[PDB]
Amino acid sequence: KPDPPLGLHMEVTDDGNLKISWDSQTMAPFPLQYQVKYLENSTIVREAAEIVSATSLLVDSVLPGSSYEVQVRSKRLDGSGVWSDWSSPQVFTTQDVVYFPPKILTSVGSNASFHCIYKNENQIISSKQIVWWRNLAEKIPEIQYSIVSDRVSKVTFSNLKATRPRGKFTYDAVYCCNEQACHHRYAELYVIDVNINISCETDGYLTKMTCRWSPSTIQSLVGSTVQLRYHRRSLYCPDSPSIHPTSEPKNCVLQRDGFYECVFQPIFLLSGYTMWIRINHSLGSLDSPPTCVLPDSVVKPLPPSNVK
Amino acid sequence: LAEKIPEIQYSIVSDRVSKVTFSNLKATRPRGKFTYDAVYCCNEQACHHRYAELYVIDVNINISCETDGYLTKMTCRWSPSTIQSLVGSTVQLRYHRRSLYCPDSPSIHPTSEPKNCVLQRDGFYECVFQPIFLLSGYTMWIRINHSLGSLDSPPTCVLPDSVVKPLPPSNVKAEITVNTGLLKVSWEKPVFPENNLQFQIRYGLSGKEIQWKTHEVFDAKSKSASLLVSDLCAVYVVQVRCRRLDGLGYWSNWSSPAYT
Amino acid sequence: GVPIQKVQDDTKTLIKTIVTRINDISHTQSVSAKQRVTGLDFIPGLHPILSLSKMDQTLAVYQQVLTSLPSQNVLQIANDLENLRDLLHLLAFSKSCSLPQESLDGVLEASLYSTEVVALSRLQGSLQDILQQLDVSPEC
Ligand code: NI
Ligand code: NI
Repeated sequence: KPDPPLGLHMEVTDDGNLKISWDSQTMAPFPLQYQVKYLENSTIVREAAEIVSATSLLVDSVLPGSSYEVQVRSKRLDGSGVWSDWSSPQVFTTQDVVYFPPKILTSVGSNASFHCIYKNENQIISSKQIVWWRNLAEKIPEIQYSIVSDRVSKVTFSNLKATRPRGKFTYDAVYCCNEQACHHRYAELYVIDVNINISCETDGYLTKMTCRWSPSTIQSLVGSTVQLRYHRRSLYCPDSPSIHPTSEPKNCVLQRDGFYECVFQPIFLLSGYTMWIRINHSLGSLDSPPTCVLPDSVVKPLPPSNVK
Repeated sequence: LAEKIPEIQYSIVSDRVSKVTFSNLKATRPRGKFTYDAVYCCNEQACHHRYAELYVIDVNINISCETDGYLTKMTCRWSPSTIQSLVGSTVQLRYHRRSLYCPDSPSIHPTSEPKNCVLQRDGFYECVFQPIFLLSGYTMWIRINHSLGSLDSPPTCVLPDSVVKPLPPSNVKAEITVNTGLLKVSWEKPVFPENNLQFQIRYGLSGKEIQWKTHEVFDAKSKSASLLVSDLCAVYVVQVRCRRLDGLGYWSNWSSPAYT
Repeated sequence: GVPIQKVQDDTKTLIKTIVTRINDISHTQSVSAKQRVTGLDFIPGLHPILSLSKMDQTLAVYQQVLTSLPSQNVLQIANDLENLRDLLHLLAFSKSCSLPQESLDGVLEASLYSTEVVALSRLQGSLQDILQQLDVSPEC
């Protein structure tokens, strides 16, 4: 008889969907299937029960402002196993207005879209009335709007401009509104100047490579790690700088002039070095346009000697 | 044990108790590492081993200070030069704030709080108050907690609005008036304060050394001025500064130079 | 002891000072103060603030809101709001009259940006109204 599943957790996916995850029995030497009995106390209350072999379950199109109570039981996959007792019920609650995605981090000139689900007194208003708003200042033009469905509204921004900071905030606040009625919740937009010119230079003894870059753009996002990633293949650079996905990070150090510098020593003199800059935020990861190099071609000459 | 204290300053509390008195004390000039006076009460000519100490301390601390140009941080400076002889005691700033303005008598309201301060390379301790009530009454002084007890500087109070540093007036333009040859000067007032302001203007011919002539504007509504210049075809360097019309503040730094 | 004309002038200068402060938050000047936003209905926005006790309780709520916003400028300004309430206390003492004395956290985590920008532009409107009526014989 298997033990009840534990670690009952619910999270909301990027697509606005519900994922329920629970911890399987590591001590069990046998495969386990799990029955998840979940009830939603929305405006329409319903109950369902499913059987899943994995430790995760996905439910599409979660309703705003709804309660979700979940119980899970486990059973042995092979043989006449006995269903375990139900797990401790876990309750997850949703909010007023739904976004698709909650947030976006991207670069300049991209094509980033969005969708909103607006709730107005338990009435999912038609998308024809949903109005997109940028930071409570200017309304988004209707031309960029789109109707995914009558209830789902959509907008899109092509040729994204760099998010110009306003105060300490580094993200555009996007609202969807019931005509002149605007709710309080929003979505965050981060557009960053990802174009970084890495300046590598070679010592006179052909032993070490000092690389520099000014992250003047990046000193606005906190909570995001910044690092340099690189990969080297046998010889030379393919004419299209690209990432063999196997990459490794290089530790680099700040300088008094605000630049980040780091040195490679010793060096593979005739070998192709590709590198770029990785920014790992809670939202995800952003990478600079990759650049490659041959060390031998980037050597600063030593001064001529023995001059009379 | 240097000179006998006069009998006039002596007193007989009882046949068993002797007394000395020092009215209108002068500063105890330190000798060696002994800032005090080492008093000895003795059986006539020669003495017992017992000894006592008398301290006169120049605790009159000149606490002078300034509010920033944004009314968002205020800083006070005081030089603990006198206390640069005593060790074993603690020196700090103690301040009491009550709701609005200062009572006519700067005095220690019994409830008070300490203020952390940092010594600078200039030999002055500076204390930065932020956040800011613009119109609260802040009295403060210097507390010396020695093994003897607590000494306190003459308390002084402050209203921050009085010690606001005026920002230099912005957007100053100097030009040569057409058909009259006058120097026309315009400027933009600093965002603060709300008081009426007097304005001082220094102007001269452009050069390495500039003879600074001065003109004064007494009405705040006047945002512009015109003056006579001997040379009508030479570059003139002009700077402007502003002060509160009532003068309860400081003189702003000279504005950026304007070249005709 | 307390000069009432001086207190009235200092009150006006302080109001205009706060107005300039709100003018320095670049992102707030372009947001419609009167625009209604669902969820922040507890903030005492534009709703005729026509009496000293209502003015006092309005500024008290605004202070309680600002205490939770993590910006340094608005916090010291909340301190200025303390000075403003004390000035109104002196004015009510001048006119003779007694003056008596939750969901914000949830919106603070989920939507901080909206809460500050709205709280500030509605505050600016409330104070601008107060200014336009701090001379038509304010009453307790
Ligand atoms: Ni390869
Ligand atoms: Ni008192």
